[PDB]
Amino acid sequence: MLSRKIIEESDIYLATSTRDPELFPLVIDHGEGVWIYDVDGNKYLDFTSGIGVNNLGWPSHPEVIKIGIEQMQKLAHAAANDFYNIPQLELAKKLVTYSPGNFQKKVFFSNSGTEAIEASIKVVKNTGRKYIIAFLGGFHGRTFGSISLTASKAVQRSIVGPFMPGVIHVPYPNPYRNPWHINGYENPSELVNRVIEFIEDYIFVNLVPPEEVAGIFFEPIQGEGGYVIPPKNFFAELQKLAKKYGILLVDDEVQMGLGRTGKLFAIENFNTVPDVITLAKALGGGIMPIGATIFRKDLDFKTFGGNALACAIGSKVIDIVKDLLPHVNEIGKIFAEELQGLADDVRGIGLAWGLEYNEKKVRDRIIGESFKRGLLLLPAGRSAIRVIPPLVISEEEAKQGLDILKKVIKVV
Amino acid sequence: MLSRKIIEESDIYLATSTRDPELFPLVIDHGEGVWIYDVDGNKYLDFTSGIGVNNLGWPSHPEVIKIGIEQMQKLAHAAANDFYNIPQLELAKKLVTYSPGNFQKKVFFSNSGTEAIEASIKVVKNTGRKYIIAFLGGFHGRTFGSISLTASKAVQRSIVGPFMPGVIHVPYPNPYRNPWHINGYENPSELVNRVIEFIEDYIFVNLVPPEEVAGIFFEPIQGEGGYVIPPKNFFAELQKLAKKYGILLVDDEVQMGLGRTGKLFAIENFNTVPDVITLAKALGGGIMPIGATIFRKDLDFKTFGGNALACAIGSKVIDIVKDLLPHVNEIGKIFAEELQGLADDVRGIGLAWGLEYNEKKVRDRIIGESFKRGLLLLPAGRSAIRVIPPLVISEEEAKQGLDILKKVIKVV
Amino acid sequence: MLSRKIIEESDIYLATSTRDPELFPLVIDHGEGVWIYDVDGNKYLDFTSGIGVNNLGWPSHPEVIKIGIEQMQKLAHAAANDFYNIPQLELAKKLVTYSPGNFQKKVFFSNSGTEAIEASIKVVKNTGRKYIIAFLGGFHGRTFGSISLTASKAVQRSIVGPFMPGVIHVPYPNPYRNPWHINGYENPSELVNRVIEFIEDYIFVNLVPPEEVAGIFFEPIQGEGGYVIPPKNFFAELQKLAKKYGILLVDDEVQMGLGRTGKLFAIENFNTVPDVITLAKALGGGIMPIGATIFRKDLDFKTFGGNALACAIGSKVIDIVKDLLPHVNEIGKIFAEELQGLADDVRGIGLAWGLEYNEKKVRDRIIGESFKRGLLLLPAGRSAIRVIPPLVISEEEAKQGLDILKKVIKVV
Amino acid sequence: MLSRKIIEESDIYLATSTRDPELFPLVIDHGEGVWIYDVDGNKYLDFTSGIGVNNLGWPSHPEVIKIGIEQMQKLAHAAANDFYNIPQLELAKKLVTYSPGNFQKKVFFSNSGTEAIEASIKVVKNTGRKYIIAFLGGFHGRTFGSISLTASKAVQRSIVGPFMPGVIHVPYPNPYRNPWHINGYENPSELVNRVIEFIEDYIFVNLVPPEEVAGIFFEPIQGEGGYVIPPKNFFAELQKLAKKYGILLVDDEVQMGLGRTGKLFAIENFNTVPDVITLAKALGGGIMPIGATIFRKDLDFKTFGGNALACAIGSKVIDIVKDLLPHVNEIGKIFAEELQGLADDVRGIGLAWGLEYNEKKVRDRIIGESFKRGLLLLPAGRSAIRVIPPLVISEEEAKQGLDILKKVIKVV
Ligand SMILES: *Cc1c(COP(=O)(O)O)cnc(C)c1O
Ligand SMILES: *Cc1c(COP(=O)(O)O)cnc(C)c1O
Ligand SMILES: *Cc1c(COP(=O)(O)O)cnc(C)c1O
Ligand SMILES: *Cc1c(COP(=O)(O)O)cnc(C)c1O
Repeated sequence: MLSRKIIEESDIYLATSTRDPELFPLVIDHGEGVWIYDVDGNKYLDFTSGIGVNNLGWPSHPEVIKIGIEQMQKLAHAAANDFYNIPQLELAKKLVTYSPGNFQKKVFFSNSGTEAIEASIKVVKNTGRKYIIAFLGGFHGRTFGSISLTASKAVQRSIVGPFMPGVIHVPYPNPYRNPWHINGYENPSELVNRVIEFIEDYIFVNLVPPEEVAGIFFEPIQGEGGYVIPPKNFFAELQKLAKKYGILLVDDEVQMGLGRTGKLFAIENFNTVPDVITLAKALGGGIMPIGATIFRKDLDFKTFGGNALACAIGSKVIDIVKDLLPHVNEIGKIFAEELQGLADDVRGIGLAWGLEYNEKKVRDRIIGESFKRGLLLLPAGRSAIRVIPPLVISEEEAKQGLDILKKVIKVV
Repeated sequence: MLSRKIIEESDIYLATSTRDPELFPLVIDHGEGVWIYDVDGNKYLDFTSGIGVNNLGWPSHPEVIKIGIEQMQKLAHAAANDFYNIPQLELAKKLVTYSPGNFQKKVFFSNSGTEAIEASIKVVKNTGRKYIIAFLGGFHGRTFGSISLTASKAVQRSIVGPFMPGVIHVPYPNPYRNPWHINGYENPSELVNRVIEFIEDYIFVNLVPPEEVAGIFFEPIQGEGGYVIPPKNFFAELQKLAKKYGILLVDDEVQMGLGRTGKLFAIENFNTVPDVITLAKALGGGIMPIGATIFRKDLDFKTFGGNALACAIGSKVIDIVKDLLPHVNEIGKIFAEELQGLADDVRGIGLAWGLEYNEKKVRDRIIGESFKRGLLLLPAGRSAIRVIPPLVISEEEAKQGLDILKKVIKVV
Repeated sequence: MLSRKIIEESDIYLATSTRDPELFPLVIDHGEGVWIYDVDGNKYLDFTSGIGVNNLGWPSHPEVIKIGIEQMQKLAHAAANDFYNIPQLELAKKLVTYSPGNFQKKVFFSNSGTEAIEASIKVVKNTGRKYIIAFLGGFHGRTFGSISLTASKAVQRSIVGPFMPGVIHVPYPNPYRNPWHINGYENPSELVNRVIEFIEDYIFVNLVPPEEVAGIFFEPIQGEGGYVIPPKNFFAELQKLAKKYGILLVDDEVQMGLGRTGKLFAIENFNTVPDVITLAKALGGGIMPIGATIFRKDLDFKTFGGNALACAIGSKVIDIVKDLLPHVNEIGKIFAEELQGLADDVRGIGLAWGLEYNEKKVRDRIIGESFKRGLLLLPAGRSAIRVIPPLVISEEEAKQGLDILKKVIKVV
Repeated sequence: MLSRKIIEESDIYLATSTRDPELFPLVIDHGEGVWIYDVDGNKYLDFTSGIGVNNLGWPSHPEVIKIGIEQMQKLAHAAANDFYNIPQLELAKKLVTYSPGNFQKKVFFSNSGTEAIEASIKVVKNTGRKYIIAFLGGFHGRTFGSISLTASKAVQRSIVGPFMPGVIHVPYPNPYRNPWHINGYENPSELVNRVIEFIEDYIFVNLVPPEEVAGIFFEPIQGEGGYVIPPKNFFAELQKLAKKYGILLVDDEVQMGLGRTGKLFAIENFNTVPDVITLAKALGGGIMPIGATIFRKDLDFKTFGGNALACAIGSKVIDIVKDLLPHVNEIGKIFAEELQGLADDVRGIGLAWGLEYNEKKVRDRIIGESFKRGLLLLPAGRSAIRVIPPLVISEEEAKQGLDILKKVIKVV
């Protein structure tokens, strides 16, 4: 029972950071593929992917580990961009070239998704405009700038506010639950129109001149919000509104990017080209933190190290993800078929799935009982569960996990 | 001439980020010890230490690389603290135990120095107080919260402001150049008194109730500001003022900590125990980014991964630094002796040295000509140079660098 | 043609301040009762009441003028509250005693409605809470604090923002036009529920902890917004939500108070007792500016003159208004009967009437042609007209104005 | 003893608003010339002028009262500028014509000094610049925008902050007490240089780009700060700095303007032409509140009433003040001669005098004992007394007051 002792001692020295309700503690020793092992030898099937960090497995993909060990002994990661280096150049080229839009783009590297978002804030404000529009339910980070854009759980913004002024939050086109009580699955256009109208006919009329809005920040699919997928043409309509006033569109792909939805960039599913994109988590292959902010060249700006290790890893990650897309979409069909009817709302694309329950207590029990069966799941939104297995998962491993989930749901 | 081509192509894809004046470009291939090698085979002696990131050499210390390669294959770095793990527990124990003060402390891990500072802002505001005092010339990071505390170069805060309200900046006790034109070396007490008076008799009288000031942020020695060392009893006096009103003291050791000044924590040189401390850069051994925010337990608060790789590395870093302190102070005497009279102001402690020139152009030339001789140096403040060789540097390597610097200064 | 010359010369020396579209210029010489006379001898029937300032006629009521001339020669108006004086005491007593709620209250005097609102902001924040909720379409003043709460026309908040942080705007229960496209006249409960739900299930869930919301600011009937009257039980429901979290209710009666709606305080029509109330405009009888902020005694706080002239006038105003209420409601029935079917939406209570047209151009023409007939009207909202004759208007004078309005509407 | 009863009852209904220490209560019935009479028949010689409001006597000047009674019966004061009217045109002409600078200017009317300052904030920000510099010890109003610029007593900014971001406060050139401990009377140039240096070499270097500073706000002589008169060439040097970066100079004359210092505009004593000027208090003749914001025409911008009563009064006030300047400067010599040696620092110009005592308790006693002798005085700064008799005071009345003050100072 090494775990209990480690947990107790750790709780003494570490700052408090738990969910509500809090999940069962896990003292991990190591990982392999889609499996995690605690210090007591217990095995766990991972359906969390570390929320993106481990899209390619644990501790990472074999080819990525190989790259890391080699590069680390040459030039590591100073989280700085001063030192020109081949790895940095190669990853930059891939990120600008494979991202949506065939216009010239540039990339700014950072150490995390929140830093990538902080950089995006600077980019959109470089225009001279002062206001930013974001969405209720959205999550973009915890640093002061990023948390000003975040609006997931009120408690997360407690005590230390107020936050950055000039940020306005509006309803997201959540097809299952929204302020208009519209069924976004049956009437997608109606929901999209109400959301666009709220911005254009109210926010832009009563509160802020649209010409002073620097940009609109959004997740192509809300992660922390509960894996909420908006109507297919929502971003096309949002862009129409934005273009009308010269407002920039910032696509936060920190959690949905790099293969999660079966596309290199989740926004591709919505056939929309954003002005700025943020990446992180999976970009580092599960080995290390690295963030990236891709943006139209015409928006460019005006430490002492070289981030070679992180970039070398990211470069390999991009190649593996691209090679895996067909597999991701194939395995995704299994989740689509097997998850049907397992929740009050079952929504997903690629390997990005969400299960929402009208009963929060039921949601908590499903996660709790699943953990007791050796299946790792994470909550999302108010009463949903995110089902996000590593992109490298096999059909066989997927069914092992789904069988456990189905059995748990049947008894809870 | 592989370098030129890499530089050109990289400038096309990467966001603009250069100094003023901009330093000579460097396309690094790999490093070993205190030496750096570019893609064209050119060798460089490093007197920058990556501003802390590479305190233990390039790409890092052999023992740290060993730890990294091993741990990376077990459980890497998710930049999250959810996953309990032995490495995390061990580093946490070292950071709370070896930091100043024998009272109970806790530690919150992050991915960088700016994130560590963002966390410290939340910690001091958890009290309910709204104002923060920082120092002119100080540098604490670039994210929205941290940059609100930063006041190094005005251009760095251009375009995208205003910033976080409630932050007040006051003069730092810079012994060489200050608003009072006091020679802080001859009259340290006078300078300290003027600085304390400015806060207590003006800021606290005219602008903000001291009882509403959450904390005072400071660097024990200003880094970006030009390696400005304040009078020895400055922090003792600052703490007296703070205790009087229940104001917290936040010691930013991101650049001066972990051995740079011959002490594990630079504040030790000032015999003062802070309430909160931030660490980063060197903590990750030059292999990866990791930040830490240490604070009194009574200030504690109320993702899904395990930062084992970064913590395992940090744990080893702490042991190596502690073992190296005697060496650092010994080599420091060489710099103290050899740097005398080489600038209009020569100031330093341990291996933290600053050379300030009344003539900025002269400062720029010294750095430029040194680069042409194969010696890497970084500017600081308005017209100073920071001389910060890796802590693992030998007497022989130190003299090679000092000989070059002396020769350059003599001809410029 | 003295007018044209005065207008031209005045436009040279005065700062630009015009509506869009701009109304016809008026160079007033004097007034009497409900009639205004320009410098060229042209007579105008006033249906604007100076938006409250002249509720009792022009230049004011005879009894008020008498009081003013007498008091002015004793102790005038220093816009200060330092000097104790009988007039101040008497008005204070009337304001605390006749305002809703039988609990102990206090009053803070100021010089305008925007200053009264600025004072209310301080009052609600004295609690220690940092957030404020206000309504889209609302208007509370133009000074920095008040304009942060205002959200009438975006252009009014242009250029000089961002504004006070921590202010969140939500939809008002406008029965004619709202984000839900609900007909608030046919389904009032549905609209009220959607508005309350937006705050409780979205704002309080995603954005801000309700326990940190200092207060909710609202107009009992939106003035600048277009004389928008919410469902009768809206404030009762709003108060239920507020009480649940200890949030204060601030009732801005600067435009709707003092008899306009047939009640001393417009909120009386909604059977709700607020925590704070702001008054201005009519309070000064049309003779001078004076604002008042009435609030529960338990919220009290912790220059060198005496506002006797303004208070003496206000005291008389209160008595005249109370005596006139029966008359106001009687004349109101005439407007109710005669205005029916004259606009796409006809809404009103007492002598507070609004006429909204789906066609903005039609709205502008009605106001313009009316001015050419000698009837003064003001626009409101996006395409509405406010019809607010002085409370002292006779049935005969009312019909003269209504006949003109009807004829204009019939030809436009 | 009618007073005591009025005070008790008034304290029950009125919001708390007292000084620290609090002055003796005064229940004023009426006034005449420079004399005030309470409800119990007690007579008081006024050396406060209501801090400007009553520069022309109590309740006001006979000629002003005449104008007021007449105009009030024609068109009063709606605190609005919509209604063109002769009085408004005439006052506007006088304010633009007689203010410093022969370039084209415009004027925006408001209801108070704080509103005039709020308007000035909008004017300087209309440029697009976001930062504002103000001075420690300064006072510009209590509304949210104005209080953000104010920095007199910290307690005044307690509880309800933080305030408007982008406002930076720097030391004022106070010749008696400043952060540099410079004797500004013996070494004025030294003090001016230190103040200019603080802004140019520190604020503009470390904190904010000067090109982003909209304006510098200042009082030509700090009022609440203690009637602090800066060196004669301070504003000339301040303007040189401002012109260098296109920064605007805002001169707040709300307390020092309109004859107080022997000049129509106090800045005239410093031979400097500002870009924006604010006026209030005395402008209304002691009869009513009216504010004015005068500014260069090239800075112009892009309710329903006519402020005729207030403007008619202001127009007369301007003529009387201009006629009285010779008298003010003459009587001023008496105060200069008679006040010498009566305090630790005696400073003044025209009829604007300040007496500072190193002993605060002594300062409080002088004011208290003076009140007991029937002489009204107000405190200022930390331990000073402002001596500001009405501009209409006779030599005989001045000596009566000075004799009392001298006797009190001799026994305290
Ligand atoms: C997780 C997440 C972030 C935060 O990324 P970090 O590396 O933890 O700072 C930002 N945006 C989105 C959409 C996320 O899911
Ligand atoms: C470099 C530095 C920071 C920034 O650390 P990052 O890891 O680059 O975010 C913060 N504070 C100080 C004192 C620094 O020197
Ligand atoms: C007009 C108005 C104000 C502004 O009053 P002022 O005296 O012009 O400052 C504030 N609130 C409401 C509801 C108003 O109608
Ligand atoms: C008194 C004063 C103000 C405030 O004027 P109000 O009419 O009370 O708002 C502003 N500035 C200065 C310099 C003052 O002395």
